[PDB]
Amino acid sequence: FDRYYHEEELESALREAAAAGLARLFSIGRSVEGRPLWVLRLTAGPLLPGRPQVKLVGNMHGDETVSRQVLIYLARELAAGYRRPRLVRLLNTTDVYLLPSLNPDGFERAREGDCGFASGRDNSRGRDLNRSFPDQFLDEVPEVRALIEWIRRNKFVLSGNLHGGSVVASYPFDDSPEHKATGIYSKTSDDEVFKYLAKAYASNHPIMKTGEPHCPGDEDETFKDGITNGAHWYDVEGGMQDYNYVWANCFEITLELSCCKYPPASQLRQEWENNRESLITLIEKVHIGVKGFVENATISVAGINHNITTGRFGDFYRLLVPGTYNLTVVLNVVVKEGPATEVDF
Amino acid sequence: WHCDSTWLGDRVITTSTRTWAYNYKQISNTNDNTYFGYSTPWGYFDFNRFHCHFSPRDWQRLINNNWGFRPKRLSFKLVFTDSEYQLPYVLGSAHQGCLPPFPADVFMIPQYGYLTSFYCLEYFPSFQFTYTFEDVPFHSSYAHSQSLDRLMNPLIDQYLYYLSRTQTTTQTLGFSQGGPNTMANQAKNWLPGPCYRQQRVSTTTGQNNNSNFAWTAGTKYHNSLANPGIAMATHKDDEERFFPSNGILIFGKQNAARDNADYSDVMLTSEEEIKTTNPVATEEYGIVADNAPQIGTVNSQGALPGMVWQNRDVYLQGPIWAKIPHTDGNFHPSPLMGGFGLKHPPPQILGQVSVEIEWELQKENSKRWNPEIQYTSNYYKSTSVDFAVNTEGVYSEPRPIGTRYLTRNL
Amino acid sequence: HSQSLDRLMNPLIDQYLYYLSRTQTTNTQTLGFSQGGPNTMANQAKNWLPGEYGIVADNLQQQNTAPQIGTVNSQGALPGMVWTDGNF
Amino acid sequence: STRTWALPTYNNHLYKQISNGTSATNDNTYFGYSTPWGYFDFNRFHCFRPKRLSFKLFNIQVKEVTQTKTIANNLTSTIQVFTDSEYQLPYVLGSAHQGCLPPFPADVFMIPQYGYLTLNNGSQAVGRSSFYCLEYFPSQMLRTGNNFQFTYTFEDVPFHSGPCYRQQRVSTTTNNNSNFAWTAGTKYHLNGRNSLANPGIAMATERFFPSNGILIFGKQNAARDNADYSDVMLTSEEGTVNSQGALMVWQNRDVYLQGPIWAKIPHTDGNFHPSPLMGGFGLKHPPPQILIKNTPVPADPPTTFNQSKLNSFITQYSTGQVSVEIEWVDFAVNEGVYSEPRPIGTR
Amino acid sequence: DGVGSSSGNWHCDSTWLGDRVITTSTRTWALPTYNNHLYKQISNGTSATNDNTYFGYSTPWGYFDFNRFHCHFSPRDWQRLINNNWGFRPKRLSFKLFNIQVKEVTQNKTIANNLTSTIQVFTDSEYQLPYVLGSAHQGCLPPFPADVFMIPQYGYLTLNNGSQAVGRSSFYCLEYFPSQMLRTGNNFQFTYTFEDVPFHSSYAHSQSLDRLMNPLIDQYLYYLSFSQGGPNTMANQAKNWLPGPCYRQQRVSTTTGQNNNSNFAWTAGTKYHLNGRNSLANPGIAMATHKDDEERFFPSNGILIFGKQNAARDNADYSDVMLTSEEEIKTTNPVATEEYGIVADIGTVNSQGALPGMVWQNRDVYLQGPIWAKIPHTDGNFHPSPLMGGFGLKHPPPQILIKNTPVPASKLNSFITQYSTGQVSVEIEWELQKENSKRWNPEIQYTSNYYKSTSVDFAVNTEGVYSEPRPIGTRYLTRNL
Amino acid sequence: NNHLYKQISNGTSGATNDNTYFGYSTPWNRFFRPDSEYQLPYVLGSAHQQYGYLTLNNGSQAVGRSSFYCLEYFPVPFHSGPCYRQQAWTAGTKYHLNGRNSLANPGIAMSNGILITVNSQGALPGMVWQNRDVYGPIWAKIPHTDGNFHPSPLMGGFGLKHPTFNQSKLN
Amino acid sequence: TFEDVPFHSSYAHSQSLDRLMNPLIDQYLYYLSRTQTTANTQTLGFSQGGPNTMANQAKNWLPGPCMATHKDDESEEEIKTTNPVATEEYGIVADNLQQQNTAPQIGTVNSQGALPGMVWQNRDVY
Repeated sequence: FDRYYHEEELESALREAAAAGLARLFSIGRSVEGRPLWVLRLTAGPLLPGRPQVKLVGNMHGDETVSRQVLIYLARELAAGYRRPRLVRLLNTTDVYLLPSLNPDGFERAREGDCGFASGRDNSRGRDLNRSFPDQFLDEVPEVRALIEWIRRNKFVLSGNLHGGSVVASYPFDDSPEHKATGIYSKTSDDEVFKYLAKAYASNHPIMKTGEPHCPGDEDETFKDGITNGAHWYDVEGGMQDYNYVWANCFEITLELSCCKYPPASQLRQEWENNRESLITLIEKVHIGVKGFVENATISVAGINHNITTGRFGDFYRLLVPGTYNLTVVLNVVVKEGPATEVDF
Repeated sequence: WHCDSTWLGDRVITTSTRTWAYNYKQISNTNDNTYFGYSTPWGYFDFNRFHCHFSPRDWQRLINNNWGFRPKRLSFKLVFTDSEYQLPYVLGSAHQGCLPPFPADVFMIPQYGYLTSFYCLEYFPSFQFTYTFEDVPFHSSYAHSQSLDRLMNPLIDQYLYYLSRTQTTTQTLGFSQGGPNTMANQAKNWLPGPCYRQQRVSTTTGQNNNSNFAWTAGTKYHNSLANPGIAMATHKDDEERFFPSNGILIFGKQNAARDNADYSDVMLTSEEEIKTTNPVATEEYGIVADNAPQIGTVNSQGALPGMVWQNRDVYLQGPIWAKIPHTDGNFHPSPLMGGFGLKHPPPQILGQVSVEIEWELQKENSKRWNPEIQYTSNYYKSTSVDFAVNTEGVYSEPRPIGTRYLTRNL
Repeated sequence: HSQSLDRLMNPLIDQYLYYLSRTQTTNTQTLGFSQGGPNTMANQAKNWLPGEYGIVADNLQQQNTAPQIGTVNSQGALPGMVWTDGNF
Repeated sequence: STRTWALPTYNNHLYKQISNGTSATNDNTYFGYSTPWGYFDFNRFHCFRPKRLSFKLFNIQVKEVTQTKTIANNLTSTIQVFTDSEYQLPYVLGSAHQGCLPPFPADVFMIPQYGYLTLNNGSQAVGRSSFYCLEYFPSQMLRTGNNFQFTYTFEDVPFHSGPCYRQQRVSTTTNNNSNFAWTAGTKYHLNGRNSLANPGIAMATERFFPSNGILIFGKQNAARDNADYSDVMLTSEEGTVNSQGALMVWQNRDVYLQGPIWAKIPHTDGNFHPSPLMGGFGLKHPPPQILIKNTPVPADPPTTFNQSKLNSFITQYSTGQVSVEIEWVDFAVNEGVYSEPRPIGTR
Repeated sequence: DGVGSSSGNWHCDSTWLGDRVITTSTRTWALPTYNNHLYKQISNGTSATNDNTYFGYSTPWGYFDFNRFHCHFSPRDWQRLINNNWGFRPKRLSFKLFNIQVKEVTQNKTIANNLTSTIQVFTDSEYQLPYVLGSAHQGCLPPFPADVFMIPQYGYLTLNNGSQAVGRSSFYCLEYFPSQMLRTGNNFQFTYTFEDVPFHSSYAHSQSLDRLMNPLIDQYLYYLSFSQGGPNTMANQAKNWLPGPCYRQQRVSTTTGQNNNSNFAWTAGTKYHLNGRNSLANPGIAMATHKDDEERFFPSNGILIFGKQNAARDNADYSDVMLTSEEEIKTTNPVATEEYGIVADIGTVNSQGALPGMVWQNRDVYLQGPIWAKIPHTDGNFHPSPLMGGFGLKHPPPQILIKNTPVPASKLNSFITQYSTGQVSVEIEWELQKENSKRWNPEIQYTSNYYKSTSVDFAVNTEGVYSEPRPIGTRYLTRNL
Repeated sequence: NNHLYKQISNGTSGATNDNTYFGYSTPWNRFFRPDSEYQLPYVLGSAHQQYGYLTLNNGSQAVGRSSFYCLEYFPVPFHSGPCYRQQAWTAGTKYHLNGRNSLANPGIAMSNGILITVNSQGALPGMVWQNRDVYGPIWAKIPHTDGNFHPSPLMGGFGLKHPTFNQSKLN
Repeated sequence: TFEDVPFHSSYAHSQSLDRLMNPLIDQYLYYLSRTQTTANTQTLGFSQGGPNTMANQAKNWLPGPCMATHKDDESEEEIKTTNPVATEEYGIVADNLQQQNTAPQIGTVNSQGALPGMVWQNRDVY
């Protein structure tokens, strides 16, 4: 390791990860400077039935670069594991989309060892990619528009944003109706599932198992169980996780890995050790809730005001915490810890 | 229409021209908010804010290279002015209706009213006039390079002993000479300024108490809040998230609500530059004895001999002067909001209006080797330029520009 | 004196300075700021202090300790107050 | 008064940043610079109101030390002397430091080293921290035949002849059986840092004395620290309101033959009765501090050019006579050591 | 005068009188004996590449050189200068050499005063000697007044054919000049008056060259689109001026991962050819270091790269050097990395000479950078401003040559080992350009970092070593085109 | 602008990077030889048919060096060779400045070269040339730069170095 | 009477334009000495121009526009100190913009116009 991947080195790393294992490398668009947004599909091309889509988007902010490296390493490790059980099953039952960098321009503009505590956080136009999404409360951000089109073109059910500047797992509704900076806890219809996903990701991390991050700037942000709500943490107008929850049916969680946004490459291996398990767990947490088939049909659960839509082949993946739920189709079901309960319509 | 500024040596002539455009009613009204007074049908001209005469570039050019400044005279061109100071002085109360910071803005004249003595304003002889400021001390537009407790030589011991031990390591009496390693115990010549302890409120709203203590826990005097009270440091080192509950000047961002303004909609002024002499507002002045020995934490400390304190900083948006009340006696007649306490302030003047003020500057002669701290605009690109009109045409002040940027020795 | 020390401002024009008006919502923590005006004239910013004298803070409040207050029964000279080798 | 002074090379002709952090206590943390300059201090009375002063610096000899050890005359060596008449340097006088002129004229004293303190955040420095290069001042150079002179006229100040900040009583006849010297001491708070209020405001002090509210002098041959009561010299100043501000008449602290003469009133927006708390005359423009330094005389530089600054100098020290003239058996040698038996007050 | 009387005082401060700033600085200097009082023919030939071949003479004389801005301006003085003035230029300097003392060293190492020894000091007021000043060499007066500095040895180069000399090669014996001889009690002094030189631009333009138009009124002239140049089609508008001349430089990224994996520092570097001897165009013509949002990139050899305190002479890492950025001249000067423009045949022009209507800014001066350079006495020259920045002077301050007089212990070659030391005081008066800007918003001013740091910037560390952490530029105020 | 100063910015959001601008529109030279202090941007001489000015920009954004000017804050040789070879926009002769290809219209006097092998050769000793004819702008302001070569306006002409109360504002 | 002619220079320079520096003192100005760590990888090394690396030193001036008849050992031979040789290139410039893959391409300047800091001599008379 001990090396960052730059222009045409990210593409080369993804190509060698594909060769290590299966993998399809493509681009969902281009950045402001025309730098392609590389996406690696592990399973462009047709959408296979029965495969719950998982997309892992990192490096939203250019200075946040642990995400890029851990995404590359995760793709390589998944390819090697499939080539060599757990990873084989994960790649056989789950379609995993790996997007190492949504802001390659900012990553190039980022500097060595700044750590966060001008910097490349925004794209080439100075617009934050995390502040350029529609919120329930373009043409200047081609990466954001490209990702919006990519989400609209697919049916992602679980997703993970990897960030920097903190060590925490934030779940959706990063903004609030009153738009107060902190304090206000914005609860979603699927808040329990988001909490379960954030807890599952944070438990495996050797740092987020304790809510306190031990890094400059806060020194006292003792997150409960290593997870937090975005609005409860700090308000973000037009975030992407809230968009993915509202305008899409995806369950998208932000994951701040380290408080040093751009660590020296020597730390990368260590950071990999801090995430290798966690990322995999997150992906293998998409097999929860219920799964089944019914064709652009609305699927709803009683007691929750959030309705999902079946995919092109009628496949729906309703992520849920274990329990008994009343499923409804518009055009008692038991959930247990483990594989999704199969219900047909 | 002059609206110019000329820098000639130690003088600066700041003139500003603005375009300007009611009802006697017996007005009256918790027991602490009751009032009685009269609403006159007169409008009054107010220019008691620094931005009414100084542009942001002028303010930078003033605070970056001058240790002090004070007004000398003003010419006002346009109705009467109370030159003999008969009417109640409503200026200096940090009220609105002042000349707009942006010369292109058209403002309306605020209505004049007073509180109680009935004053009929048509009982006065009712355009241009000139006023000359009385000799007022220079505003300390500087920070102190040294703290009050670090004015000694860090290499030489003191010849004065301090009682360092009272018990053998039985009880005894031991004395030691104050030195570099025991600076806290060295004999000193001066004490920090007076303290009127205030409640600490964190900008991180999570750390604050889950109660509405904005008024109940306030630092009111007998019940009106001591806002901002005596000049004290806003916070100590690495505590910029804290501020006294009502011990700082808080300005309004553009389009900020009159009430229920969120923390993002207001601009807090930090008086930390005076922490070298003034005790932190949210912390105690010190510890005195009470009687096993007993120690009492003194919170409100009055004036003591040897005390030295800095006044509250003035700001581009802050008030310029305030009338010293015609009382029998006073202690350090300086406005608590900051500015120049004038026994005979500019008379309140009860189309276009031009006001020019001559300010005498104190050119700094500092032999400090390293570069100073100057006020600068962020080089990084922004959606809109700071201190400039936006797309809609609304001129806004993004931050409250302080005044103490150069440094000085105590 | 025909007018009081805390009532020498305009009773028609509100101030441009903000004061901390509320900290708890109407209940969680918040930070509300209001402009002192004709109605809330006790909270208006003043330039001078009187020559119990007043109420001061007695501790550092936090999310666990309520801020208690101290009644000042003897107040010495302070800047802005209006009413041998040295004398006052 | 004329005294013989010796001045060595300080910091080896270097400006050394000095600092102490907690990694000690926060109350003792400091940041500053130690300069190669010494300074002339005559702020003690043994070195009414002052009117003026004349200051002379003559009979200067600069001597080389060669290592056996031999000391030889250096006729061409100079010394740099300047007074900060504009008070642009941190005024370290008035803190009652050692190194002043000896009370006995026959005694030869070493010039105290001049260092200053500045703003700090623990052991680290803040942006407001200032660095003063004393070579950045116009300073007169003196050889063996040159002499320095300057006259300073004192500003008007009241002749040297109430509020309380209660102290903790201590009995000379040894008091509680605990170490209450600092925990129970009357302190004040500044920037989250507790500083001992020594000696505090002028208040009355026979066995009783305030814990830190009096000036304590040192007997001849007294320990630097942990000195016994027999080795020190106590000065006598002969709803419960424990601290009272201005409301009221009072008297200033008495000045002593061993005590300071004057102190600099800090350049501040306001001050209440700016009389120094250790006694003396508070001066807005005090006698400027005289800074003196042996001019660095380098040893032989290399034959080939080297960009790095010279770090090898000949060992030099300058002695001379300093005369200060201010217009306004007990106390005798024993072994020939001058001793001051009891502190003398002017009241 | 005399052995035991000081020959001068330590004058080192700055005085600001309106539009004038007089900066005087005194330093302690130590001049050794160079070459054992011998003139040595030095040379490098191919048998070393042909580009590095030289022929010249090394003289026993040292030379005083105060051609760096930090020799006279303190960092606070520099901040005063660049935060308040649109321009500055030297007016006159006074140079003094005093408290001279010559010491002889004897080895058995004992150093003793030699009262009767003299030193020879002279100034080439007629510029008859080769001018080695302005070449940005070490040996300047230290930025810190407390630093005692070595006097650099004086040598010169002449025409060469490889390591050999030619008929036109000139040998300059510095003893042939009338030099004032000084004992311990003597002092040297002279006054030089700077010739009329344009003010240095201590400002960065508020307007780019292509954005001088009214963004609301369409042009009355047409361009072959036909259309009138307007706000939306702002790049097609007819314009009065062209950017400055260009000489394309290779782009290098400070983020080393983005650079090519080759040792292109020399082969790909921008060079000029002279007498078959390729030389590096360092720092080349004044061009913008990088365009917008490209601060990581820099021209390969088109910038001034200063050295941090205690930095290696060779193979110094990027952390040990401070890169100057000429991004303040993006408004008029073309970017040093990419091409000047496109012509038709189309073809991109990488090097563009002077064209009518072209306007450009000179290279910025820095606190550690050179102050002046001597314009070569040539028939033709174009915009004679030094390429490292500063002031191009036909008659620069004369170089002061100082040498210990040999004391003997065929020609005599046994001399007693001597070295002199003393004080050098240089005082330069600069005429300031007061700024009269009706700009409303505040601009960029040079300020020190507020946040706490281990040591103060532009101050000594714990070990007593004065360091300059960053290269302070000069263009912080703004002036519209 | 209804007595208002309006910020005007045009980024790449249709328009390309070469057409981006930032400036302010304030509410406030056509045919031998022929704000007094020149403290405002001199939009004259750009051959226009309301006063508004431009400043430094990075796309639609404005860098900190951008200057905002409030206008209420106010009280040559006789007119009679170098080559920059000419040829609509892709093949047109342009010059590069801060990553922005600006059309070289009308360029130096000799596609976009009129008012409506060596291709580019700079100044050489002994070279003689004539300025563009006038028809057309009388003059233009020479930008205040340290250096300029033949500071004659390429568009033609003469190069002159000095050619109940409410707090809310009423609207 | 003749006008103010520029006083034709009937001399020959004794110093070349690229050898105007002191051959004994290093330059305080650094230059990019190398970019590849001598498997080789990428770095950024800087070196000070000195007596040995003379061609890499920083210099204030440039040779005249692209003139000397010939270089050494091959008539305007007297002006080769300042003017470039008439029968070769003016200098070496950057042709492309490098990347990870795009090795830097190089351009030979044959005709160079006037540049700032450029000095030159005039042809001799006979």
